[PDB]
Amino acid sequence: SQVLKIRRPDDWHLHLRDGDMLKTVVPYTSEIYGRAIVMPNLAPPVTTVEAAVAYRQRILDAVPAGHDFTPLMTCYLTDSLDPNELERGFNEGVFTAAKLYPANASTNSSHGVTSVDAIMPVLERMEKIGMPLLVHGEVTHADIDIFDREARFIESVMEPLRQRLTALKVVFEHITTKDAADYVRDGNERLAATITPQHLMFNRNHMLVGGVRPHLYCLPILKRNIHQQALRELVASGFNRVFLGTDSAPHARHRKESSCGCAGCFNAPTALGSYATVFEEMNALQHFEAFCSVNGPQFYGLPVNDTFIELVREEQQVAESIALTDDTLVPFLAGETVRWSVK
Amino acid sequence: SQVLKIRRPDDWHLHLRDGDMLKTVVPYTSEIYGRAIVMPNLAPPVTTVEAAVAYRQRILDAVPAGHDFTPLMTCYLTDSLDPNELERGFNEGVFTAAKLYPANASTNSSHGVTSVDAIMPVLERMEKIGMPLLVHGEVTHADIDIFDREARFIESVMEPLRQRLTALKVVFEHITTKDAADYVRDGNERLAATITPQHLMFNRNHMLVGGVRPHLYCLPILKRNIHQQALRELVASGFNRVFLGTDSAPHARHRKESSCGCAGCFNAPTALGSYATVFEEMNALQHFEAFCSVNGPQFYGLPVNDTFIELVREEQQVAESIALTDDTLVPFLAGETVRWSVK
Ligand SMILES: O=C(O)c1[nH]c(=O)[nH]c(=O)c1F
Ligand SMILES: O=C(O)c1[nH]c(=O)[nH]c(=O)c1F
Ligand SMILES: [Zn+2]
Ligand SMILES: [Zn+2]
Ligand SMILES: [Zn+2]
Ligand SMILES: [Zn+2]
Repeated sequence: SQVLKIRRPDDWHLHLRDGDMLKTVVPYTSEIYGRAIVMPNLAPPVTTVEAAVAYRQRILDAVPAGHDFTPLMTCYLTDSLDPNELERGFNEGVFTAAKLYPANASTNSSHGVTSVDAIMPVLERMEKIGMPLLVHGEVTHADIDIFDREARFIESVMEPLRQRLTALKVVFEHITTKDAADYVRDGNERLAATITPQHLMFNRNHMLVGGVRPHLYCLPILKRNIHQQALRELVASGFNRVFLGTDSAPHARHRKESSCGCAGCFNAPTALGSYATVFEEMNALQHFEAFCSVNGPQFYGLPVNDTFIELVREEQQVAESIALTDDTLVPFLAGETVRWSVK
Repeated sequence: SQVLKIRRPDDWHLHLRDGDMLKTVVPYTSEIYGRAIVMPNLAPPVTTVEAAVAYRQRILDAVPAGHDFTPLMTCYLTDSLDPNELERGFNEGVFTAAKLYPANASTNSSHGVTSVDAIMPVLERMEKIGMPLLVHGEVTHADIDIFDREARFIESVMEPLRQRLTALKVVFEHITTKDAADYVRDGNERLAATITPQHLMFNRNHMLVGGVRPHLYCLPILKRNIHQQALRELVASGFNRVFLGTDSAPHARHRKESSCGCAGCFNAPTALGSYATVFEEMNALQHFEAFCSVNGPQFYGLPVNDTFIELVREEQQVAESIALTDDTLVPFLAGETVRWSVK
């Protein structure tokens, strides 16, 4: 059966949580990936260098002996955030990028953004020092339909921003529409994107047809088929400014399977093999390593990993659940068979 | 505060299940409604007069003393179903209508329909004897997107059927699109429809924005806002061939809140007040009684109820759950406040 040797990949979009879950989930990433963009959306969020330095250490405490893993920390953008604070953390090599979560006028200034025009100063600073901006591209006005929120973000926020700040390096994170696929495809060298395994593998029918399936519920939300196909074609194309970001967003089973299930997929354990399946299905394994291992590093301006991992096309059963201190974690594709696996 | 006196209403679309749940759920309907269309989608489904007569009796056993309730039984249409069997049950007054669930070529002939062209004989018989056809209007081919399935059904099944059988009386059950709203609005006297409280009250954003909410997950699936508004306008219009059908589809909480939650809303307990809210919100309480109490009877060709119930605009808390032999039932709008209630 078939062996596939690639560079040690990176995860350029990851939530590792905190506390007893941070311990549970880090091994699934640190065992396979060399570096990962850790998100700042904790409670409270990571908006200072002290919080970031501290959190980074907590991650390192969770890393198994022998694992060579490096968490690349990011900063949660808020209205109250001081440009000097972000500038300092970037200079000291604490922050790699800053993350912009959807704007909302009601949002408390300590916990997020009211509008993009409000945080212009820090965005202008990010431009000067050449710091990458990571973007959750969704407009969250109540009137806007959930399946339109990514598309709307491009018109009314993204394009105007990138025109205003021509020199800003922007990662359009976890794109899920043909709209975004095109936007990035036709954009310049300062615009890139990450794509999750679930957004390539499935569409909204998988989440809803024959029952509601909360473990495929995340954001941005699985769109219809024509959008799915767009993403698979973009990565298969060989376009060199898409790269691996899992958006591994683990929630306890009781939280996912409730009257109001949380958004997020714990895919870290199965993502790499899952990607490797989609690239094989698209007859595009020649562009696989690049997507994993090169394109992200090349965009962020970091050295590429110097070690290699192997994948094997031996079919493997995914775990039904992972034990947590309380409750469990249902992984992405739990109990399912996968075509590819790490040796 | 405000009192609203109307005729004793009917529910022209209802699932009452069987066994220990049938006992749990009948009181919620029998206490308020005079008559109700009970669906045949049991396991095994109701496809004989013996099964129907028997099931009818089981329902009557579940009805509290003093409640004047009459279950109007229906037949599940299958390929193997004998026209003479349906003709006999209709003549004997066992069957009121026959229900057509979505076609599917793989479906076992004892449990459903492969295609509409296959069951033409029984449909032609239904036409002759003037028996109403009830329709779940969705095409269930895998390729078709879930939010397009009702719209597709109109083009490729409904219109061709109604042209083929010009004299057939068809209830387009629980319509959920502007497409269906228009179709029925502009149709003839032999075409009517039911509409649920959830399809008037909410749209898909309510189910998905800020978490996945399985207790609003049913079929047909909540569409986007422009479809919601269409339904509210149609009922508010005063159009006299829409009428109350709850599609009360109760599932145990552990079944709704799982890795694969079932489709259905247990709305029977809160539906009437919920409808009364939407008609008030649409400034259309003059057409409320009709929708509840007259239009259905008028379409089915039955006498209208001769007793009256009162509603009051005293705000009332909905139960968080109802106790089942095992597990519980989370009702529609559980723990919520409602504006209208029965006295
Ligand atoms: O971390 C999460 O809970 C999470 N899950 C998501 O599916 N999307 C997000 O944008 C996010 F922040
Ligand atoms: O009875 C059910 O489970 C059910 N629930 C639904 O939401 N739609 C149906 O068509 C149906 F048969
Ligand atoms: Zn995100
Ligand atoms: Zn994320
Ligand atoms: Zn139905
Ligand atoms: Zn039904």
